[PDB]
Amino acid sequence: RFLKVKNWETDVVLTDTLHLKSTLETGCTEHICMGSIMLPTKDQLFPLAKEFLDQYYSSIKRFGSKAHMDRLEEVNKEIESTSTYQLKDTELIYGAKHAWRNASRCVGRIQWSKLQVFDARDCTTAHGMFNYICNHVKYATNKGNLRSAITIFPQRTDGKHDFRVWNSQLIRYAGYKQPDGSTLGDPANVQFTEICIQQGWKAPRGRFDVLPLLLQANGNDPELFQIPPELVLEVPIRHPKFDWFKDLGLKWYGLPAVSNMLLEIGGLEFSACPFSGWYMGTEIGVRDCCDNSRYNILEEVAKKMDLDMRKTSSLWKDQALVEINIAVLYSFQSDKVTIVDHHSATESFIKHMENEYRCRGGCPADWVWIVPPMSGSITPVFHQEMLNYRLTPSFEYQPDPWNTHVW
Amino acid sequence: RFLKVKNWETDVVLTDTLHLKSTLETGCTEHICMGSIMLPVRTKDQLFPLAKEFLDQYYSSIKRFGSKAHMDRLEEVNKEIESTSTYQLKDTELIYGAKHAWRNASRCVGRIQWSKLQVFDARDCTTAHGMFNYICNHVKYATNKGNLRSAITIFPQRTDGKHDFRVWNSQLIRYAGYKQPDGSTLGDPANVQFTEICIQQGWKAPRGRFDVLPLLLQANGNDPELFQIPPELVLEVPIRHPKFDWFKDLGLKWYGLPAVSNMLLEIGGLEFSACPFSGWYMGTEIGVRDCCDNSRYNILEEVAKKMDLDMRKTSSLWKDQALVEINIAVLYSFQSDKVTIVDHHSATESFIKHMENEYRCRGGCPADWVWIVPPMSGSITPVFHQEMLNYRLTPSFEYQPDPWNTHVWKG
Ligand code: HEM
Ligand code: HEM
Ligand SMILES: Cc1cc(N)nc(COc2cccc(OCCCN)c2)c1
Ligand SMILES: Cc1cc(N)nc(COc2cccc(OCCCN)c2)c1
Ligand SMILES: C[C@H](O)[C@H](O)[C@H]1CNc2nc(N)[nH]c(=O)c2N1
Ligand SMILES: C[C@H](O)[C@H](O)[C@H]1CNc2nc(N)[nH]c(=O)c2N1
Ligand SMILES: [Zn+2]
Repeated sequence: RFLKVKNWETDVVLTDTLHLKSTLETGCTEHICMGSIMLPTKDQLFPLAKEFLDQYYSSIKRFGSKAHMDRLEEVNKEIESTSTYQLKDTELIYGAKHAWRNASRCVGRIQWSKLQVFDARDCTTAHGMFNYICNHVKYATNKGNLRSAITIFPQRTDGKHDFRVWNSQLIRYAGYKQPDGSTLGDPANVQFTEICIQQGWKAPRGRFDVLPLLLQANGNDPELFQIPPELVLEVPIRHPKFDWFKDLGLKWYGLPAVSNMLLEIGGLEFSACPFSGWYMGTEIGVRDCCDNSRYNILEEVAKKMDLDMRKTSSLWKDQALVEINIAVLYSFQSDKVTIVDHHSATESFIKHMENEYRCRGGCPADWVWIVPPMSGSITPVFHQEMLNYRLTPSFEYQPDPWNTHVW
Repeated sequence: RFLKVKNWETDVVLTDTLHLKSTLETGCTEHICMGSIMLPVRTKDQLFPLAKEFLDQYYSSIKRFGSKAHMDRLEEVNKEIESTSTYQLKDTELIYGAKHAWRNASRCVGRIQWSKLQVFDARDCTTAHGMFNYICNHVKYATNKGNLRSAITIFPQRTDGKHDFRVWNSQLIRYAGYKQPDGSTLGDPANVQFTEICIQQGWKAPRGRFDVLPLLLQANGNDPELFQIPPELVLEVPIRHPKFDWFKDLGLKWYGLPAVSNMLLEIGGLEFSACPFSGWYMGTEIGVRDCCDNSRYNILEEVAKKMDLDMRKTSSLWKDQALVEINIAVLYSFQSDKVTIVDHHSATESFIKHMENEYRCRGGCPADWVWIVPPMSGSITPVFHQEMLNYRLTPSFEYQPDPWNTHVWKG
């Protein structure tokens, strides 16, 4: 019932009790582990509310108090009458920060308690959504000194009036099929780009076209808005020793902002909850730049470096990968845009894990996602056993809207 | 039931049905995933079902399921169990069993090779001296002057758990580690505890940085005995770099033969507690883990120093740069000495082709992502983007307690 995790580099053993509070399921059974799979009424709602409020009143050291009982009563009354309830500001803020705290795939959680929460529950139209989002972008960007933020649109009602941001991240590059057979821009975004074109977007058809936002209010048809170009901070990618690197013409955006997830707090579902922090370098340099299905630049870099590309065993891919990653970090640092390297981020996460075990009795973590996509075992997280389980409040995946929406 | 896995780079989707034959537990439940946890005397009552499951698999593999030969063998084994409480495998069954334990090893990236395994049947062995001779022969055969051949040697099975055959070494070839009074370590820090046992048992330690450890061998539940492997049988590779001439002066070398000796082979309910097996290295096992783990030879600093990298901040990626150079050196050295080695790109590419073949012909391939993905350059190998299913099939290799923790000393 009480589970141990061991770090194999330091011999440190921690005991997890927090997992006994887990509510959602993992995908795994006693016969099969699905650890590497990417995507595995009134009656239900009051239990979920009580569970949340119980944890909230516990957190402010007021469990079993008058105010605790009074709120449980109030929310009970409200669900009985209206079939839903509204969070107090304090509850919403606590809930958002805890969804981040519980995000088992996030290495950056040492930061969880410093999250600026923008309450957009008063929003009613797509134009309002656009206004809130520009404000979030500008606040979070802060001229390169990035601050973590989330903007929370109105909660699901009957599911026919959902707020959604159709974009997967607030800031991303277009992707286009070429008559050439190849792909121009970001190949991950071809489908969404086509939907944008279909909804009317005049596509520039370049390599780094920032996508417009496709916003849906109150379950209405989504509408198009261009983020003011002056609010989208981008960084030209250059290398501190290779003068030719800049001639590749690469750049990336400074603000990582996930917009397609669902925030569940005390049974309530917030289907539009864009959130942002700052990048870990490998996200851009390993994944964005080097994935086969992404910008896929390894061959070009290796050629300019004049590496022996004859045989895999010269490790030319590995050498080119490291240099691309050096260039990403150097370019962000030179332009003074917050970025963390994988060594510093994983060291921080180990400290955070130790804090959470000491202070909460555990930390759900998904090793498959926490370990960086390069140089795994020279980071301390590689040697750290982790237990993965689902706690609420939480961020969840949800179906892409174009499959769900009735026009 | 059907389970689908997706490759996120190629969009290829595979369907697993083989998981339906899984038996042993994973450690996970619907409430917790234990996928990154490293370590998650029978009754005749349990034994016959296990024997029968095995013999049914074996007889199906030779296209004789339900034949007279299959039935007679079931009968013969059943009678042996009720009369002697155990049974003996035929040579053919032992070979099939050992190959399949490798085929079923979900943490092994090298499984494309599973059908090419030389099986040495050491079930007639009775003494520690006998064990030493068997292991020397295995080492010489497998080494084959650098043209490495996979092999396993199988000592007598467990009887009552009081007469176990065991190789106390975790691997047949490993370097000693010595803790100094000032707290520093000479040699391999992973092997300090075991080195101390060897010394205690009477080994004369040369006390250098690369001393090949003696074998400590237990036959039939007796106290283990020390033996030195003839040095001429121990193939080693000096590590040098193709461009950096100062690399050789680090004084590094590694042995060519990776040979695991501390695992337990289960076939048809029988337990082979001494079953050393060997293949050839993937470069990262030496260049990433052995050379660069903080708790191993830990050479990253010295290498980056000699490369004159900016070491004042981690964000220069000096560790990553030195890491690649060290791995280049290991592959270069082995290749130059004509000692079999595979790089992590080649190995993972071959693993994906193997995995796809297994899905098509066998209905699945249990694989542990956490172990399959190499410890450097993860996402530029094809396994990183491959969804995998992890489950336990028998025959299998299993961990077992270290024998120094369980052995009853005779004196
Ligand atoms: C402050 C700096 C932050 C860093 C350095 C960071 C780091 C990361 C990284 C590297 C990942 C894996 C991303 C990938 O490989 O695609 C991740 C996942 C995630 N992070 Fe963060 N994070 C940060 C802030 C945040 C914030 C502010 C939130 C929410 C309030 C958050 C919630 C998540 C979630 C839910 C995931 C998993 C999402 C998914 O499954 O796709 N993180 N984080
Ligand atoms: C032929 C060349 C082979 C290569 C390149 C290879 C590759 C690997 C690698 C890289 C690992 C992970 C090692 C680690 O991180 O400690 C591994 C694990 C393993 N392989 Fe192999 N393998 C080979 C042959 C074999 C053979 C011959 C067997 C047994 C017959 C085998 C069974 C295993 C098992 C059971 C594990 C899990 C080990 C453990 O849990 O400690 N492999 N393989
Ligand atoms: C807030 C934040 C900061 C940061 N440095 N990185 C991230 C990236 O997190 C995500 C969020 C959503 C999706 C994602 O990619 C993989 C999921 C594809 N199905 C990755 C998010
Ligand atoms: C046969 C074989 C070939 C090859 N290339 N690599 C292996 C390594 O497998 C092992 C065996 C024993 C232990 C291990 O990892 C844990 C380290 C504890 N000594 C990993 C085995
Ligand atoms: C199949 C596998 O689950 C998939 O490639 C995962 C592996 N680990 C990851 N880790 C992070 N941080 N981000 C990812 O997108 C992935 N992809
Ligand atoms: C804690 C974690 O399970 C542990 O460090 C694992 C991770 N992946 C590994 N992968 C391989 N091949 N070998 C290992 O020893 C490990 N160690
Ligand atoms: Zn699992």
